[PDB]
Amino acid sequence: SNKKMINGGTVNNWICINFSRQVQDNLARTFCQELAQMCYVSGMAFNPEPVLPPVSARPEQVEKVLKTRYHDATSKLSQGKEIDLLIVILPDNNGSLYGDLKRICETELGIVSQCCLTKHVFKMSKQYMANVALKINVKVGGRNTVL
Repeated sequence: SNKKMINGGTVNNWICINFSRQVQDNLARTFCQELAQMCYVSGMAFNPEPVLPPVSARPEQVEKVLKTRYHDATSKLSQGKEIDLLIVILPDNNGSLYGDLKRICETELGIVSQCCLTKHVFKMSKQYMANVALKINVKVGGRNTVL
């Protein structure tokens, strides 16, 4: 058997930031739509729409774009609600960006993040999406089976 969800978590509010120059806005949107669908049919509560549309940004601006987008999205929520997930599209070879982004999200914004490399975003394979959904589920407090 493959791993599956036991308890699906909840992602009611999420956003996407893209850092790859090969990824146009509608590809980021489509990728996130398909990932959201996979998360839902696997057993999560997962909003099919993000709080804000995807934004594309330069890696060098990572701190500022994360903080600005976090603030803008959070401000759009009903009072007291918080962002559950940031989906980040990253260049395949991104140097210090991955580590910088995880530090900022974990220790400054306090938001769960799921990174997805450009090469996988183009393909949107079922198996890839299923694995990412499993990872998101654990990060937001869900529980998966073990092999």
